[PDB]
Amino acid sequence: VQLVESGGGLVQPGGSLRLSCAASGFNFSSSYIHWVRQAPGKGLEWVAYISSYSGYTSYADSVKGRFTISADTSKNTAYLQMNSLRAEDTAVYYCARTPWWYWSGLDYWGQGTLVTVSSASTKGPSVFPLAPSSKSTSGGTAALGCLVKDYFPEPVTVSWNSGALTSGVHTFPAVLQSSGLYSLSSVVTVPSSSLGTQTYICNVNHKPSNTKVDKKVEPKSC
Amino acid sequence: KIEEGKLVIWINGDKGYNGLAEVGKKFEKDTGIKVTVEHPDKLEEKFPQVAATGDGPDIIFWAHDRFGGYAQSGLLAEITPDKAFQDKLYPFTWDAVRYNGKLIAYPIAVEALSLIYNKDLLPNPPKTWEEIPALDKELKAKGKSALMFNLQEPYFTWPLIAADGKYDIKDVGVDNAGAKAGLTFLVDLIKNKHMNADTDYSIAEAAFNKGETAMTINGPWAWSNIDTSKVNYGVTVLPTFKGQPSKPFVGVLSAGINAASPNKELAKEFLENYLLTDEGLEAVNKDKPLGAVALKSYEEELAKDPRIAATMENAQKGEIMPNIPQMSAFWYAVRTAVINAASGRQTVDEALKDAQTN
Amino acid sequence: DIQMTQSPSSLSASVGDRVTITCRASQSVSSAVAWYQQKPGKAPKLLIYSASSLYSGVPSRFSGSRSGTDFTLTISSLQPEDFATYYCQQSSYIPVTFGQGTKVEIKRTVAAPSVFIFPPSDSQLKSGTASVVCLLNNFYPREAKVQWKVDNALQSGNSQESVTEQDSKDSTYSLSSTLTLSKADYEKHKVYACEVTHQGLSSPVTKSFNRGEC
Ligand SMILES: OC[C@H]1O[C@H](O[C@H]2[C@H](O)[C@@H](O)[C@@H](O)O[C@@H]2CO)[C@H](O)[C@@H](O)[C@@H]1O
Repeated sequence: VQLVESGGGLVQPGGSLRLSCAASGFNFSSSYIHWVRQAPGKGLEWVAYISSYSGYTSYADSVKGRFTISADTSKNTAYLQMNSLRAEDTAVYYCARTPWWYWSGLDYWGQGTLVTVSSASTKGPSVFPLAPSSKSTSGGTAALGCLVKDYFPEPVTVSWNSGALTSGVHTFPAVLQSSGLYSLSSVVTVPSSSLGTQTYICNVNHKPSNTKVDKKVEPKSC
Repeated sequence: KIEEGKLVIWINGDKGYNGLAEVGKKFEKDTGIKVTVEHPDKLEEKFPQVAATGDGPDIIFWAHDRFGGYAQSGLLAEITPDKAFQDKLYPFTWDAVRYNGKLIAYPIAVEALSLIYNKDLLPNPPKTWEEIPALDKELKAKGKSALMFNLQEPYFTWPLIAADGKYDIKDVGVDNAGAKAGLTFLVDLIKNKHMNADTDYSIAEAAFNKGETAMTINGPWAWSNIDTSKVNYGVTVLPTFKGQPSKPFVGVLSAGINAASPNKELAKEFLENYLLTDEGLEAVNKDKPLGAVALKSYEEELAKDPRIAATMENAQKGEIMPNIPQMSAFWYAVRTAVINAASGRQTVDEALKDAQTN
Repeated sequence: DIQMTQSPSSLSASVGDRVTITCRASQSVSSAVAWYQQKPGKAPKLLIYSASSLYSGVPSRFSGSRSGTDFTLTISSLQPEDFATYYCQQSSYIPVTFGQGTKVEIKRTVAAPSVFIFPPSDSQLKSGTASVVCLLNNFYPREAKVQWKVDNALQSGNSQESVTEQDSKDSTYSLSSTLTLSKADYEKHKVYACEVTHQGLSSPVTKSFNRGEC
């Protein structure tokens, strides 16, 4: 069972995007497809639904006249065509379904796709090491990291040693700088005695710019 | 021709036609307008015959699946409930009665088949279809049988046929291997003398209500004759087949207005302001239960009855009926296939191939 | 349009506590109310439908109930993994509407942060900017206060911070703070310091480096 969204991403304001939701593993022809959106740090907002059974569609007041919901039962795919896009429409967009029967909830949900509405250009991050202190405590724990600075739009992913190091990892939420570019940090704590002897590499991916960087993090030399 | 200044209503003989008549009497006691409720035989085949030349009742009740064919032939008036009336029903129920984007009937209630069982013969009903032969052998040794249900109407056999899982029957999708598996199981129940190919609605009802069979398969309308019978009964989830839930085709009992009726405004008043109210539906429901009613205010009450919770459980596992104009052909092809396989006139494979052809 | 109001908007409760979130419908919806749990970064997951039906597979510590127009989600015994935002939703009317969400965090004993400062890398300065980073690792409660000092002068307006979601096993937070300056401004000063104030610390802790020292 799955709902797979596609088609999101950076769009200019006043512009347009078509979101797809490809379904499988349930009866699409008698389900209702809903689009529910979530703006950064805010709650869920239901925007539109369509009955596969009858073709009936309806809309939240906030999107009426700009968004069109549709569905092609023959490819089990539903759509949300978004026109005259605004800053207020920036959100992760989820497709979700309900079955035919009126007492159900939204049982199946898509992974969400991020729609960003702004004029800014796509920019890959720079990646700098946060190097472990030369004063790291003997027989103690050390911290190290990478700072993933000045990218747009979200998101960025960070792994350590290609996914093999997960324990003690914290990747922080990005903050939006006054420049309009995001910055984030990811850190991990390791034993101090392993700084001479183990390798720690941060693996940063920014899909929107097709940036992938691997950065070895080590104590600074004098 | 249809008489002006009165209402004629057709509803099926298994539904609460006396209770509906009482709603007719309230209508008349306060408008002067006489309401006649009839339940003719094969009403669902007569209505398109008589309506085509402008005859028939002003209002017809049936499950929604036949309404598409009627709307396509121009036999149904588009109904005009205002946005506020529509908000009195669960929003999804309106979809069962939309045809080409137009509203062509009022939804009344969601009906799904359940397993009904005699708690004194069978305190723990079987979880699976497969175990029914062994249960029947046990019960036969005491002069009883495990299960009797109407084998003449494909509505009652569909949940089994549909359970497991180009091979369309009249443009309805069917899992070929799954329909073969279900229908073979049903043919084997008959060959092995656990059920009889000739059992129909009356025979199965009389056997259950007389305590001769431990289980039947029926809808909510059936419960009031069981209440009268004093059988200590329960309503429960249908058995599974090949580990999968039985999947009934679910009908929404709906009320359409004849396109040729000179009483469209009166019918609308009767439906919106007399029937689709707590008082109206309660009248029909005390005669024969409706199932899960579309009217939010009244369904809110009924939904605590465990019989209705069972009805809802079986509905969640089944599939709303399509309302494509082919549905009448679809049911007839299934009916023919089940009867010919069950009697042994044809094999399962031959019967299913015939249903899938043209 | 129907408004669904959840109370409270936020709550803190210990593992093993019984938790109640209530939702009041703007006009009368019928038992047509579902509850969802949403982890941050993720799709909401259905918990309860038709007000009191437990969705298949959901742990039986979750239950739903109704009293007139008040809907109640109960977690009978709160688990460290239950931190999330919970949402009620009505489907008696179109437009479908969601409550505003109730944020549940796990209450636990006080835990002090461990503090780390990082100077800007050489590669960064090489481009015109200097970001200095202060890490507070694994603390509770969430309210930690970071104060940057540059040659002992208080800083204001030139730093930003963010906090992780609560850890699923030990229920702690971590916090990162970035002080951002021009390479030119960074080079006018010697001592860079981050001072951390928090319930678990009996007095503020300061980590610092001297620019260009090792
Ligand atoms: O058997 C095919 C028949 O099935 C359904 O009819 C049901 C009806 O929905 C119930 O209300 C109750 O009357 O039993 C009937 C089964 O005898 C379809 O709705 C009908 O069109 C179809 O012919």
